[PDB]
Amino acid sequence: MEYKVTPPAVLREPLVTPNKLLMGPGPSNAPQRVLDAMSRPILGHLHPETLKIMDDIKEGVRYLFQTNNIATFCLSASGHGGMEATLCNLLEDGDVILIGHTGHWGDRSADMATRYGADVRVVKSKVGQSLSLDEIRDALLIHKPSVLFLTQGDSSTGVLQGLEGVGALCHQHNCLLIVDTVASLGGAPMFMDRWEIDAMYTGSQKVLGAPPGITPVSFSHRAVERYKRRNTKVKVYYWDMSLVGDYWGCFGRPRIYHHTISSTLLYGLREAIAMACEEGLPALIARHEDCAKRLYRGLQDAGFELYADPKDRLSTVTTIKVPQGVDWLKAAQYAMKTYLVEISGGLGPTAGQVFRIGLMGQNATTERVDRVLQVFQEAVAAVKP
Amino acid sequence: MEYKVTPPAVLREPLVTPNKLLMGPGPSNAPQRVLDAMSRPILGHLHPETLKIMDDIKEGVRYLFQTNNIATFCLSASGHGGMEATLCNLLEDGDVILIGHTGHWGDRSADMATRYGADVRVVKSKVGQSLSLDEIRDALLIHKPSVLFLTQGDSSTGVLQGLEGVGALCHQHNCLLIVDTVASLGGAPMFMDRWEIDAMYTGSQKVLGAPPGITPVSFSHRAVERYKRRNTKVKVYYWDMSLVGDYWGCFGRPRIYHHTISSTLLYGLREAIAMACEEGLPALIARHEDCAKRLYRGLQDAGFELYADPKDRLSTVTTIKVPQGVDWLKAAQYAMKTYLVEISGGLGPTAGQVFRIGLMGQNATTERVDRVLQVFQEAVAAVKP
Repeated sequence: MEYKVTPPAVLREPLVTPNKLLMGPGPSNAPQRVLDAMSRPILGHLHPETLKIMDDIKEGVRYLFQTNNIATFCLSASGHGGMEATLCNLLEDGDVILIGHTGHWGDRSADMATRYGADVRVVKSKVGQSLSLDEIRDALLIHKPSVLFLTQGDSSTGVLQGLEGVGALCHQHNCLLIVDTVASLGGAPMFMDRWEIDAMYTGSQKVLGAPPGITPVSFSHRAVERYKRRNTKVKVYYWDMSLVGDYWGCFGRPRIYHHTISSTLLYGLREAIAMACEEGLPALIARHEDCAKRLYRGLQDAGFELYADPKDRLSTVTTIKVPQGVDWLKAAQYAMKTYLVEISGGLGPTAGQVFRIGLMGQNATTERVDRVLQVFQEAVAAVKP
Repeated sequence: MEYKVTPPAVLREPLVTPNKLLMGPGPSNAPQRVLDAMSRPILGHLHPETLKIMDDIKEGVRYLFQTNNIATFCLSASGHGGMEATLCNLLEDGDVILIGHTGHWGDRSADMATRYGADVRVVKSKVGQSLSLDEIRDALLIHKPSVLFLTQGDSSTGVLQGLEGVGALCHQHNCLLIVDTVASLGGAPMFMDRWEIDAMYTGSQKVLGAPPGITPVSFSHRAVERYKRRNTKVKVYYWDMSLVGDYWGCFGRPRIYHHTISSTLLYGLREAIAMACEEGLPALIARHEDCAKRLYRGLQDAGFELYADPKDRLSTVTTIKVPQGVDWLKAAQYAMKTYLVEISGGLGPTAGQVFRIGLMGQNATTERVDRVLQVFQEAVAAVKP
């Protein structure tokens, strides 16, 4: 009995996980409480204690999103999974969707929507700006879409998209509104119900500081109605809102087996959400906004130029122009090798054009703002001609 | 400024996670080494230390699968994600796929394949049995599929499907072979390359005893070639083999951003795989087989009747007929309340018909076999006249 592949020598070595200050746009440093929780024993996916944790997570997501939507749950996937599921459930072949493009996330959503068979339309913001209400209105009228997709915090450009009045306008025109809040939730105001948003998701690893890989999502009654009027089943069983909603106790029905939830990620997310709810939205968002203001003053005093329009900045991800002659990758490497602090480059349209400093969760403190200002300045100075 | 939803009282309570003996068909009890690892700090998804862990995981899955396939990686999803991704990448609209049905997993794969737009054909085994090579050959001849899907260990029926010669037969007929090994890997012989299997996945939470939520997958050259000849984009970016493969360093291209991998699940999976590789496949699979033999002797001496044909038993999941007059749910509840031990009922076609006892990873020991025998016998005796 012969085995051509042998046990890997590499696995005989210890697992190495250096403890870094993650000042990029995510993931952010996990609270010790969330790391401790993830050593708890595994539970069965349909055990009452598991369902209890899921139930408590639902209440916490409803708080953070400011929604009473019964269709509120989490997806067993990273943040892209929120984008996937929201598009997969709410689009059928040939449906017209309008993507409000304020950065990379417009490109990614357009990609997924085309993969799902939709007729994709795009309205693009001015450079470093959000879309105005007029620009959104004009595009809605022209395209007559059934779905509008916006990214509240575009982490590629560091742009915060305003949302007041947008859902109301969508609803005047038989259109659903889907909003990505992965980078923005906790760092900017969000009122899902008040702003008439129909589908929304966030990430676990950004402001929350939970492990990556589980993503809160919510659907309005209008979005559930759209699902009910589908003529064919959604393309992916794994994302089907009715079936995961049932697993999460959302609708009339018995809890049945859909898939095995990761109790580990449930534990970390539950603790992260508990911490956020205890701080409370007003304090949480003020903290991120206030840290961002401190970061701007420090950057601008040092002669750096910010990428986003001043009226349009997202507190949690700050895009800063790469100065004349500096090799951004070399600057990042200097910071990592000398201090174990992460400073990031750009994404999508800003690739190679910017640095991105994230101020999220455990890292949105005056101490950590001052630390990243210090090391960023040193790293840039180290590599500059 | 007005918060209609208030911070949930429930999240002010302690997180509660009882330590149970999970002797159902999964998840299995995590090694302490894997639980400990999941308290490690979060890393960036593209940091060298993260890519190193991913590289080491790849070597370990190549070992456990017995493959040298370059297209070997993990999906950021539970076991169903392996099924989703293998179908999503290898099927285009109208492709004929044959499902070899040996239990529930035949129904679930037929479902996903129809959602993805395939022309789905099914051949069903005899009750409690695997498919014979003749039955497979006859079905291939009738349907002339471009893909055949089999489940090596069907955890609903406790049936091990024989695979010798089927990939070779498929290839004689211009057909790819996809095999689910979520329940069987580590508990039954598997040689992916030797058996000419084109796509295969396993679960993290079964024999391996890692947390649920990340799934090892591999694709042969023939499968990669099928992918390259597609004339349509795969429907889900999140599962796209080329993009996930690039993130995992498979195809000689630059690593780029696809999605944020879960550090935490990597750590747990890495340690679980390291432990399995240390033991080695010969001893690992013999341990599961020997524990199952012990369980069968204990069950049969006690007068219980096994569901699966003696020639077709899967070591890791043992289906036992529910005796006349026993309420299986009540027996399960009795065992949980009295001993914090999990015993499960059926799944899909065996729902309400069987108990299922899992012998997986940390729980495939003589001590735990003896414990589950004691508790099962007591629980059944408790609810029976």
